[PDB]
Amino acid sequence: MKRTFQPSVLKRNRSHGFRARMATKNGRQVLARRRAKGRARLTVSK
Amino acid sequence: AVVKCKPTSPGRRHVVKVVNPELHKGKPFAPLLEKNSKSGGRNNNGRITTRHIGGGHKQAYRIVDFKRNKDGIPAVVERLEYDPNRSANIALVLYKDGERRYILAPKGLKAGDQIQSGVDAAIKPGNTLPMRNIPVGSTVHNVEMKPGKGGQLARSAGTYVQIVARDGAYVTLRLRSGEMRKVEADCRATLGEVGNAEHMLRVLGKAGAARWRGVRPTVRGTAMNPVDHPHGGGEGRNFGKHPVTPWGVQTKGKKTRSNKRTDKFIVRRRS
RNA sequence: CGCGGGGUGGAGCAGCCUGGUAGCUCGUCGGGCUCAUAACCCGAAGGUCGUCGGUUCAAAUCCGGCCCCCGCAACCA
RNA sequence: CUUUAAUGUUUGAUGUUCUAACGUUGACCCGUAAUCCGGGUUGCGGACAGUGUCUGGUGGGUAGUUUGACUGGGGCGGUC
RNA sequence: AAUUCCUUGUCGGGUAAGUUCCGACCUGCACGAAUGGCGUAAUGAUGGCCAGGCUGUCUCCACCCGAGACUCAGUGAAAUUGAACUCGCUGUGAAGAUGCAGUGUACCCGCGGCAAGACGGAAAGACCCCGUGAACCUUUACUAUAGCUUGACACUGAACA
RNA sequence: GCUCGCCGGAAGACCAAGGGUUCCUGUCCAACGUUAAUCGGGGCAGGGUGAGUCGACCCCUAAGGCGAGGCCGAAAGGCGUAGUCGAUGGGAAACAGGUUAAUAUUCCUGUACUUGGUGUUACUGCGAAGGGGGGACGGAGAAGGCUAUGUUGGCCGGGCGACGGUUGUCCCGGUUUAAGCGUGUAGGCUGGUUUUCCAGGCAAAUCCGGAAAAUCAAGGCUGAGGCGUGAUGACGAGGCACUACGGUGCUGAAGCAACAAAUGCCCUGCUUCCAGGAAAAGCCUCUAAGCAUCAGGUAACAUCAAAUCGUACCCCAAACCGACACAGGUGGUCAGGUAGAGAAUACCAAGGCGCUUGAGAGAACUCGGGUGAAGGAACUAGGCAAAAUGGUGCCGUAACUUCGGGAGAAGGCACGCUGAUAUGUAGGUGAGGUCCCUCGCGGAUGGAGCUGAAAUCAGUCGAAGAUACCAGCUGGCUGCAACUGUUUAUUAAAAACACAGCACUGUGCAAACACGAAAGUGGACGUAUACGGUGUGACGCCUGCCCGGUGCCGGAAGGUUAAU
RNA sequence: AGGACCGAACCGACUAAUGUCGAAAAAUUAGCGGAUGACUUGUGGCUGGGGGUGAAAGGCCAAUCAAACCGGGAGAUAGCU
RNA sequence: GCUUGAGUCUCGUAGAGGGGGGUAGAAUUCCAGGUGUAGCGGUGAAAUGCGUAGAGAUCUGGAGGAAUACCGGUGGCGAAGGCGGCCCCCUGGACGAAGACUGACGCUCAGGUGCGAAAGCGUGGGGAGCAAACAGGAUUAGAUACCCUGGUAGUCCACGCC
Repeated sequence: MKRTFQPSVLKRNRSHGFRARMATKNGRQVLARRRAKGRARLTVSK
Repeated sequence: AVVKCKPTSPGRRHVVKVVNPELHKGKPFAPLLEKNSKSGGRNNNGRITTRHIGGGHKQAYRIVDFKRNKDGIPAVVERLEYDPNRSANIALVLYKDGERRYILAPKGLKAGDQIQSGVDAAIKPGNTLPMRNIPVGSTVHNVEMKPGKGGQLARSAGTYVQIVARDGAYVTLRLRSGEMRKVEADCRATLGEVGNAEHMLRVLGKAGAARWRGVRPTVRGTAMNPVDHPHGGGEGRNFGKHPVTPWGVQTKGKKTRSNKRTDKFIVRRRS
């Protein structure tokens, strides 16, 4: 069974990256809430 | 030509391939070829705008000159090439001043003959000139719609448009559907119909013969579900409806000619 | 069990709905036409209105019971 | 009052012609090495087309809902 | 007959025996000609029927070989559970009783077994019905609506006939 | 440590992906491991990743994304031009041995190579966002010639062997060698060169292209392997020497021939068919704008520079993904001995393991298997499951048919080993010798050696000779669907769907239609022999009657009829 | 040449059995079907919730689908338990 | 070997002989516009159909398809079937004239092969008129016949089949 999560570093950052979020207004709405909870891990990055 | 393949296998016993032993088996001209990526129904928005299109084989785009603007230059035909993007074959042509260009090949066009454009050319299938210097009743093709565009009508295999009459700056044409259309007389045409007339006789045979071609399987509405198609429904092939398209507009009898800006050019509708 | 429809000259069918008077075709009897039959033309008779009661001035007719016949329903587990 | 004849006038329904509005997913040149676009000559149509507003018709493509109850279980029939 | 309710209709063939199968008869409840009809070689992890070959599937199981089951040592769960000094029968009863009544019987307590019961355990029944519940879908249910289409007004003007 | 057993086209050795110190070492055993544990991927401490040639970054580009202006849209935002990113693509350059507790085409030893800066010298015209060439390509099939690699032989070293033989047709072990450079083969491709002119390539061109001529018959280009060299070098069986008894130092013979042979290489070839098979840049080359005693270009030589980042270990699994040290899934390369068609399979080499609960009993019963008298589907919903058939060559093969098939139909015969034909044949390869030559990696000629089917006859062992693994059940009737193909991932794989074909109808291109408030795209850089919709669904014989109800289309006169 | 045949790797999942608090939240075992094509597969993108996709089952869209998940309307409403 | 067999060569004649490619007018149907009015069409009689939305009729223009009045004749050609408006190109056969030439090359012919009207069939176009099937209206005892109003396949063409 090919479990529903075949890992890929490159694809992760092309769809969940930091700068990937800074693209649209909706993305900046994400980090708004992320910093709202004072979460140390803003987004999956390196 | 027409050659029935021997019934050696299920899927081959109905294949009739067109044999045209005049096509150059060599490699097509490099400078006259550029790429044309596939999209298969997808568009700007990425939706499947048009169904049953995709997959298929890879094919490089050919530059066919419809304008043929060069005047007073004889053209020695080089060879007949095969064309994926068009049902009509293309003839590699060499001008007198040494330029290689492609043209849609008429009926009697062999490897090496001559053609010429402008209003100095007489009547030989392949000659190009405005229809205000043409004999009334000539069989032509690659006729254009606007003075200088290049060509829009009569381009497929075995297609020919018969010039009915000529009144001033308007030529009474007869398109292939038989729909009389008055086009501006300042439009360039090409004598002689397109050959390759055995194209109709070609019968694929295999479903794969359509798959590598570029088509995609069409599913009937009588099998689908009401949520996906207006026909569907029922446990046992029920119909009871007026056959309509996947988008509600009625078919099998529904005229959709609403142009208004070109109504003046249609003498009689196609019949 | 329940719903709807029908039963009218010898046969096949109108008429009923909006109650008093019954029609068409065929068929039968009789005549003519022909050597003769059929066909055709002409003339006429023939209907307990399935069955009984009730209501009404009056019942094929309106209603109900009964009999026969036709179609539908005779179900979901 | 009816039938009517000419003129002045008043809007309206068509026909054809015309070019400035406008359309131009025609050609050419330039911005510009750029099949986008904008503009300038020219060509082709033409007061249409297309669009805004109001309105008749169509419309299960789509949306929101309705689709009675009693009933020797409900349904059917029947009934209120 | 993928269709025939009645019906396993009737005749003939295959079996000693045939509600199936095969070929015909037409009384087709309710086949039928692109919501295609009748045939059709080949193909088919397709359906039904039959024969040969070969076998434990069967008459009826018998034995042997390995891993568990079993014993010892180490580690060590789970479903479930009001409380139990937790017997059979006859009757009674929210109507099929281990517990009430009557009577009979039975030393206390383990392990391996087997599953008739404890209407055993698991899923606040999927069946039926209800709620002036929801959700999708249908159309000649009601009212609206995108789209399409019609005419007028405006962008939109000059002329004569 | 000694035996046994297991995988071995993997349960092996390494990379990409993806984890992130799990790698190595010492120490410790509470917690972690379904058991103990001085063991360990557990805790604690220390060490380890060394690059101009590997990869990435970088030069360039596709699908596609963002997108100066701009078009459009309540706003957000959407789209798109020039550009700019984005590889799974293309583009410069290193191989061998040794060395560590762990890393090495990275360090060391030896031997080569690439791209630029700068300087000097001898010469010469150079020169873009522009042109041309090149880059640059499909599938399948067949074939020649080699290599990886392996066996045998020769030679070299050792032994002659605890039970009968073994100094000989005996046994075991080794017999390894690259990048580059030079010559430039098998084989493949293309006719070279010189002169003139030109509406052609946005401009221009000496580059390309076309069109006329002359001379001669070759030249040029591409190209595995071999042969030399690289190397009187390294490695090297086995000894010689010290043992912390793990290993280290030193020394060291042979190192060739032949045959067989890849899916690797030539091949990014050739033939053939069709469904007709990226782009750009590096490179090469030509000019414009211009600069010219220059700057620069070409060639040689010297020197300098080649940065940044990853580099440990696992990588078909106890380290990724499945909550677990989980019988699952994971792309790619190399891939030997024997039989065998084969990467199947059985047994083995290299290499890596015995799967982290065992000791007894051998009960019923349960799971995986073997065998079974007589009979043979009598079982049952049903021949479900097992059983049996199963290879190659040859003999031979029906109804029907679209004349391809059906078909490997069905049904049978011979298969071991040895000898003889023949001190192992046909066939294949091919040294030496001989001759010639436009002289080399040449061609005829010649045939040793080596390798090696199969057929025929005879003899002989056994019940059985495709003796194991492996390896079709077949025939007859017939429904349905043509067929290969597709689907309910996780109860339905079929007659359901798709299918080429046929039919109707829509559409004259700013086409219909679809997405989208719009712009703009798809359709299609296609255009009626085209495209969209629907229905049926190979082929063959055919496809009747109805225009009432409903829908569509045509004609609009009249009645009715909103806005104004 | 072939949507050709037999048959590994490979892809899929028809039959039977084991398993069902399993070794595993669909696998193993012994047989199967395709296996040069309508093929399989890696890397990298595009299409998105009344929308996407679909050789069309109302199957698939992170083990969940006749309408995904998450937050907020919302302590929605419940004549019912 | 010689010719009275047959065949060939030199010159002309008539001809719907065949194939391919163009061309013309009359006539019919269809469409649009102008003039114009209640019938038109049809038969043995009648009716369906067509028409007051204005047909038919008449005139003008245009697009189509097939067949070719008169000449035309028991005339001509060809093996037969069959073939006729005109023209061009390619081309077969028969006949007559006066001679020459080869020297029996002749005749027929199971099997075999080829041609072959119409109807019919397939693939692809064309579609005016005519008209199976079918439909309506009459006639009729019945009329799925004869009559009339329409009308698909076919009839035409290129390539094959029978």
